[PDB]
Amino acid sequence: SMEQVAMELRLTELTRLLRSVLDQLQDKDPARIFAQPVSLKEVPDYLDHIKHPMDFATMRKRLEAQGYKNLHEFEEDFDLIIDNCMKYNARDTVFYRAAVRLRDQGGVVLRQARREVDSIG
Repeated sequence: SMEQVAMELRLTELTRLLRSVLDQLQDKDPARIFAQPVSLKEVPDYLDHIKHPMDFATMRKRLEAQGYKNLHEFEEDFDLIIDNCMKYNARDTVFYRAAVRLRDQGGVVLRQARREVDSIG
């Protein structure tokens, strides 16, 4: 149908916008701490601690399959990155501190993204 196409164009354009959002958030992680999944070879107990691992490469795979239906779903995954790190790692660590800085800096990006998603519809 023509409606299904129109819907698919909306999703494509959301995906375009979320790709730019993802790039902007990942720039706030210049150390690449959140770039890839925590290695279960190197942290073998990880899934005992963290039930829903997340990282920027995993988000990008979902994004490129157009697997984010709305900004809320995308934000859920970004918050997992931060929140997982802040639980597994102690406050005095470079990992925790990187997550705080990513959260703080990402907030600004996500605030305007929400306005754009509502604005463009």
